[PDB]
Amino acid sequence: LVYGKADIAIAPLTITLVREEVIDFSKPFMSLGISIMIKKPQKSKPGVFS
Amino acid sequence: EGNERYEGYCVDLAAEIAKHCGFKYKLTIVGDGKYGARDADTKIWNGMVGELVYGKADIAIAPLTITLVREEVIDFSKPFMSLGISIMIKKPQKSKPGVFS
Amino acid sequence: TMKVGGNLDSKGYGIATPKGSSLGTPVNLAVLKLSEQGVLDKLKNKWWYDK
Amino acid sequence: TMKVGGNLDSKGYGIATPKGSSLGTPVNLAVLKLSEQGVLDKLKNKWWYDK
Amino acid sequence: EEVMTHSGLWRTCCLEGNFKGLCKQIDHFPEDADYEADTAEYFLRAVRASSI
Ligand SMILES: *[C@@]1(Cl)=[C]C2=C([C]=C1S([N])(=O)=O)S(=O)(=O)[N][C]([C]1[C][C]3[C][C]1[C]=[C]3)[N]2
Ligand SMILES: NS(=O)(=O)c1cc2c(cc1Cl)N[C@H]([C@H]1C[C@H]3C=C[C@@H]1C3)NS2(=O)=O
Ligand SMILES: N[C@@H](CCC(=O)O)C(=O)O
Repeated sequence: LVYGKADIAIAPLTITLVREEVIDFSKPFMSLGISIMIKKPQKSKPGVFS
Repeated sequence: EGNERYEGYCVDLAAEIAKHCGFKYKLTIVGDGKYGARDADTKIWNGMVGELVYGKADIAIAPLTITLVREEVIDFSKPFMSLGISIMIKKPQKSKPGVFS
Repeated sequence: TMKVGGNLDSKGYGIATPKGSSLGTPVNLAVLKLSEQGVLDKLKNKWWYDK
Repeated sequence: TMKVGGNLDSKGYGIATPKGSSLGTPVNLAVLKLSEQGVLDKLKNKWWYDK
Repeated sequence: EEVMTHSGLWRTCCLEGNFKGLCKQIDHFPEDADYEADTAEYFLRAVRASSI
């Protein structure tokens, strides 16, 4: 964007201060937040003879 | 007087906006007590959008929702708090457990 | 009073100016410089959840 | 794999134009019309929940 | 406002109030958010509504 190679960005481009310095962001179209991902910790199943 | 008469989230955020931009600020109350829409016939914008169109204030700091028909006539910042339209009812009593509980 | 259900859409509040007011860009850069330091959530806590 | 906790903070995706582009106002008058007409929400649904 | 109530079946009365020896006839009544019509209540309520 900033060095003229592309006329517009439509992507998961996070609005930040350090980016609005050099490009103009529209009003956000989708909210989000940072979050942690891990392996699913064994959502278990009882036995028939539990 | 001044601004200390008013307390609230928008008063805190107005103080932060002032502290960043360096200007002083004076909190004032919209004269008609409305957020603002444009009339069907006279097309007059009422509310704070009216106040802004008629140059009453350089800035608006209130629960004013970013909306397209307002972006036609005024500019809004990035959202400082998000939301959605929702439903308010009077809650029922916590139910007593059923006779056959 | 009590909430039910989800929300019918999603929107937000924006600081508004008369069109072409010189404050528009430093206000936008302020709102970013605040949210990038958690100030907007800290203030939301102070007025919703700490009350 | 599974989530834990909530959000850590606020961030957002916006449509970004090079500074001063003539796209910058029609893009916003488009996005805000998509929000006020509910098109973004079925664009989210069609990818996160239908699929 | 409020009293030490002394409540019976077909009536309710009171003592040690701002006046004494005045008693109220018993009845039944809907409340806020209704929930008097709740069948598990309404069964009991329609029974309590009478000395049956
Ligand atoms: C936060 Cl912390 C920050 C922002 C929003 C919401 C929250 S929260 N988790 O509800 O308290 S917002 O309403 O989505 N508006 C955003 C803008 C800031 C910035 C531009 C937009 C997105 C980045 N901040
Ligand atoms: N449901 S969602 O996360 O995909 C989502 C979230 C948001 C949407 C639209 C959608 Cl579909 N629009 C709002 C913007 C629209 C206009 C009004 C507020 C901003 C400007 N931002 S938002 O509140 O962050
Ligand atoms: N969407 C992020 C990249 C992905 C991430 O950090 O989760 C950004 O615009 O920088």
